[PDB]
Amino acid sequence: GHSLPFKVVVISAILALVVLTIISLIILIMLWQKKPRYE
Amino acid sequence: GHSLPFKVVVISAILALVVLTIISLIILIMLWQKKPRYE
Repeated sequence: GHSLPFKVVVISAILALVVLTIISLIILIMLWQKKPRYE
Repeated sequence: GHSLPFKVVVISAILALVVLTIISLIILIMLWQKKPRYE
């Protein structure tokens, strides 16, 4: 666009979005076996 | 990047890296104190 190509920007954004779900997944199951959940 | 502006990509990426660390910090302190804190 002005300096760096959108190529690196996109790949970086998408990936960062994926890891957020991964790191969150660990917490979900972790707490799932600690404090019971109410349905 | 053939539709939406490149701006949203950059902001989303940088923001994703910031929150990623925060997600990890919550687990660290959570396990550091084990039991929740009240009052």
